[PDB]
Amino acid sequence: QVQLVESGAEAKKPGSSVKVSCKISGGTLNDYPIRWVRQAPGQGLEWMGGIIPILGTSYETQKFQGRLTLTADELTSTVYMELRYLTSEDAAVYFCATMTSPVFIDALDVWGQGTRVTVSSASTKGPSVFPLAPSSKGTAALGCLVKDYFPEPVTVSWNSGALTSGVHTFPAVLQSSGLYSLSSVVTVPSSSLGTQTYICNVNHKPSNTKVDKRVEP
Amino acid sequence: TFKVLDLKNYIDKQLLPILNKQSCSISNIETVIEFQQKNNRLLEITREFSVNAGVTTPVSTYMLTNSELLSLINDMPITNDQKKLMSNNVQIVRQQSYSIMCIIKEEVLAYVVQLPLYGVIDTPCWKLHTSPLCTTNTKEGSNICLTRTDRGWYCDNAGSVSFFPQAETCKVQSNRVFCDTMNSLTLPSEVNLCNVDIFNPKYDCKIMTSKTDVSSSVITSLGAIVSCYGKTKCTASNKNRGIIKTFSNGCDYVSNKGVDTVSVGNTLYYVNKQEGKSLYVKGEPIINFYDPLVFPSDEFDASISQVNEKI
Amino acid sequence: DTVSVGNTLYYVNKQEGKSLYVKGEPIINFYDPLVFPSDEFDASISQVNEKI
Amino acid sequence: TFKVLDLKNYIDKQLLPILNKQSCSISNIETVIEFQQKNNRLLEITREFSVNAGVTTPVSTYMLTNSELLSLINDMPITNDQKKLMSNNVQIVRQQSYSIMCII
Amino acid sequence: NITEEFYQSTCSAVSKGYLSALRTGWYTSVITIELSNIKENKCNGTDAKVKLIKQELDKYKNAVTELQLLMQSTPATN
Amino acid sequence: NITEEFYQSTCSAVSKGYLSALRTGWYTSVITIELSNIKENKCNGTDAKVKLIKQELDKYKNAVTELQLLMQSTPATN
Amino acid sequence: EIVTQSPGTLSLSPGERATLSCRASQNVGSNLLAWYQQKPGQAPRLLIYGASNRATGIPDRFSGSGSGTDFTLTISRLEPEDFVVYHCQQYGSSPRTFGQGTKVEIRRTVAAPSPPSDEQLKSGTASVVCLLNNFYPREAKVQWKVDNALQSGNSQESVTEQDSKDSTYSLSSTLTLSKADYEKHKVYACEVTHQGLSSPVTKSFNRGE
Repeated sequence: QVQLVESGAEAKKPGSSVKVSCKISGGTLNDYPIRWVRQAPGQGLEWMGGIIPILGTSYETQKFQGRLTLTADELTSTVYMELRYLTSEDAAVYFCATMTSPVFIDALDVWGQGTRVTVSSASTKGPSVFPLAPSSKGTAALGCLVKDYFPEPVTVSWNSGALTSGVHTFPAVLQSSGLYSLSSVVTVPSSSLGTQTYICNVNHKPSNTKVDKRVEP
Repeated sequence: TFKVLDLKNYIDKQLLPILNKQSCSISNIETVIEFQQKNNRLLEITREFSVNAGVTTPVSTYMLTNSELLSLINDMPITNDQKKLMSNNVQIVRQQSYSIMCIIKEEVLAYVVQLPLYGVIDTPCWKLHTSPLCTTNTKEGSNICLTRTDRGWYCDNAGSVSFFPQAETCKVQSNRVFCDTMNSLTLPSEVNLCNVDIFNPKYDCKIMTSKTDVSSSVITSLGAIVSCYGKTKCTASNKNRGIIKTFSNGCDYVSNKGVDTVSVGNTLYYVNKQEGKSLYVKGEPIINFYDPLVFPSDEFDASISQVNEKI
Repeated sequence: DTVSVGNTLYYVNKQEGKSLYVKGEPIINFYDPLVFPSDEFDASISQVNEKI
Repeated sequence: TFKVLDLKNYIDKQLLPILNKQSCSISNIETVIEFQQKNNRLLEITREFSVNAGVTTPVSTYMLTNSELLSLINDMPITNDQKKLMSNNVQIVRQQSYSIMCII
Repeated sequence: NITEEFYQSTCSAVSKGYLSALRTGWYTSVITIELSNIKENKCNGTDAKVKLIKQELDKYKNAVTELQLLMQSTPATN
Repeated sequence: NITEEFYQSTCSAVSKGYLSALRTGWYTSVITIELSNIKENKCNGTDAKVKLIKQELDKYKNAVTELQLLMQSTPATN
Repeated sequence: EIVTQSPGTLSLSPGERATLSCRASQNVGSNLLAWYQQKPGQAPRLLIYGASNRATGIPDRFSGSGSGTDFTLTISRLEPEDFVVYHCQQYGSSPRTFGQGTKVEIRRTVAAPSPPSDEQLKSGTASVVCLLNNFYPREAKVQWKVDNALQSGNSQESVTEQDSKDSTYSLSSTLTLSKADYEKHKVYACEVTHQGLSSPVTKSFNRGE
């Protein structure tokens, strides 16, 4: 079964070069020309280019000529793309894809796992955490506000819990300052407001670090 | 559809970014050699079509390399049996193919490669060898002769027999026979009756008649037919023993086991050394049955019934 | 686009042009088979008529 | 028996001593051209047998050069009259010869 | 495998035991070479590498034009 | 252009509308290649470029001598 | 070459028939139109090629039709796993162009919805949240009120995805203002419209805890 395995997620500063890999399993590079496609978060797919190793040729769309370079390495059965002169509109998910039959022409049959590329404006930088206050008063919902993301959406668990107890995968949208910020809501019957302590976890930015916050009115 | 060579990409991408500020002198002897390698295939294709008026056969390796042809075979809409057969016999596939040059426009050079479709596979085939059958008289011109004219390849096909008279258009790979039906005649299965009984009434066997008694030999798959007439010296020879048989006048056969050479007059024939079993089927020569006085001796394209009618 | 005769399949030429069928009785009908010279390899109409 | 080309010696001796410590980059454009010259005869022989199903006639110069054919004629067990005749008419000798591919 | 029988009466022989592979049809495929439309051979270069590139490009141009001149004659075998 | 008529009586067909180009004569032209008479391949050079030049010059010499040996047999087709 | 999809979001109950349209600026050559299905956060899966031919292993509930400018992808009856995004691609001309995509979402009953901070103010800027929860019809949180006045450009909305076994959840609205504006006022009211409710909930935001 032909499949494509891509490289890990990358975060790069503007104006630099990013190089993404794609290794083919179950098939020869000469038997499977590789197409490079991308999509920005929320937007549709965008055809970038393609490489035909058996002809030793490559092509890119007009929007990517001069910035996109496609190369192949047959002994490691790998294809590399390299994008240069990065811009805020170049942070996206990048896919390498192929097809299993000549009838598809350009209907892409097999796809890579994808690679996330973040055109940054900073480096590893921690968040800020702030609780809520009594708002008005059936049940009651309280939250723990977070700010100033950067090193990719993050997860961290300490003193946390088991299944259910709500879901916490809130959006983490960006700001005009180039720094994301998400919210969170935990809801409970209002009576437990008078006796139960609300210690909420908060995402920390690098990967291995944490913030916890107790909410007391 | 195949794209076998992209000279547009190699000339516009690599090469031609030479900053021609009166110089253009951006070069590396590697890319000079590389361009020669890429451009040579186009030159060879142009050469071949120039001397063949745009149609070539067999399809050369410049027209279609082995890897491209094998890939083409793999994706053809045919049975896996047919794919296996074509892949194992690529050289025969090339020999039975045409390359026709279509068009050169819109930065595209296109030619069609017309590949064979083997719709009849693994049916039994047999080859018929015939030699003249004269009377054995020593004098010249005093003989009546007869010869079967149906020699060639025979193959079972759709309840009939496809007969290929010009056996030189059929290519044999071990036990397999590759033939073109455009060079074939369709005959009833009763044509095989001419091999068990030439006088059968269910099929009118094809013969020709003559009065010229000349000695010759026919090398068969597993032996040799010797037609010895007049005072010709016909012998069968071995490479380790020398002459081991001297043929008498008439038509005789010897198998390839123990025989490596047959000499008829001043002509020396090497017999095929293919492995197999041969069988001699004894019978009286049919030319003995014909009265020479009323024998039609210039029947070039005749039959058993037609000769009997004339008699 | 295709004519099949027995086990032989022929592709016809697709050249553009006009064709005309000229009806007539086959001349072989006029010949008596009993006195018909049936092994004339290189012959002519007059030669066959002379032999008849 | 003739050995007309030794690609084993040219690839193992010259070429292929490239110290492939991730580099393999031992090369001179001369030996690239020289390898192309040596390898071309094998390519032409393979081309000819591909289009002729392993049997060719006349024997081409790629299959047997003039010097090799003349040397072959000189050592054949034939009369000096026959050696002289074949040598003087090499082009006819080629036309009346077959090249059959046996084994690899 | 292969067996052969000789008939002395008719002076003929039949070799049986072969298997068929008969060409019954034709499959047509289109083979393409992508070409480059070039006109400007302008180069004030005397370097020998430049001269070699110019020669090989002229060969390419001559091949393309010769194929076009062939194309002004439609294909036909006879 | 091309028209065709089929005669059912004689089982024959005639295709008209073609234009002739008949070879009626022969014109003979002499094509020449100027050659160089070289004898001294003397060179005490081990440079690989020198060896390549020597190989290509030997090829040229072999071609010339082979053509001469062909010339000792006068042309004739049969 | 342009190929735009319709509609942006499709709301249908499970087991219903879904019809997605993909139109083109010009006729697509050889009807070379493909449909891909993409789940949240993974690679697209090819559904249809040639505008009518379904790929290997794809259930027959997915079908394609159309010609020229207009093409259609139909799901005969939606499975729970079918509520993902769908893209249309044209490959009858160069360059190959995709569509914006169409979201198919579970339709359900209408909704069930269940001041400033100190440290932040001490730290300067402040952000007031207007949060909601399990709700279906996609309209949550509309307007802010700073001392009975509306503002624009200083608030950001951010919604979640549909739930697994209730197909709901809600949006977060953060109003950002510097320290010079958080302490300048003492009320942060909010008006929500069509929450599957009666009146905007919990609009009391007295400055202080």
